[PDB]
Amino acid sequence: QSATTCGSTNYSASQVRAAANAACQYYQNDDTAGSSTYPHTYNNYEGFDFPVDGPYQEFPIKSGGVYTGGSPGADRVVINTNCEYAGAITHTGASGNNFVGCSGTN
Repeated sequence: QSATTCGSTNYSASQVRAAANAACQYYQNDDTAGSSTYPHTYNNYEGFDFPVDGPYQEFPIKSGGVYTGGSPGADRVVINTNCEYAGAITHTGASGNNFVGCSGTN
């Protein structure tokens, strides 16, 4: 969580940290802030994984602040099941449904 640029959509170390500290407070055991599915365990599949442990979960970001639910939501920050930032991925530079890594994430 140190200034991630998701292709074109820039996110301050403040924004990554805000969304993650939020995702953290919500996914642990305090509130069910709207959401159809997010946050929820980023279970199985290849393509992407983070050098940590998990089980990690998704939290889709926005270029304004923490969780709004505007749609689309290509840009998504992903955390660990405590309070640690896993990485930041986005559909920005991807093939529609696919994903790519933001600045720092690889």
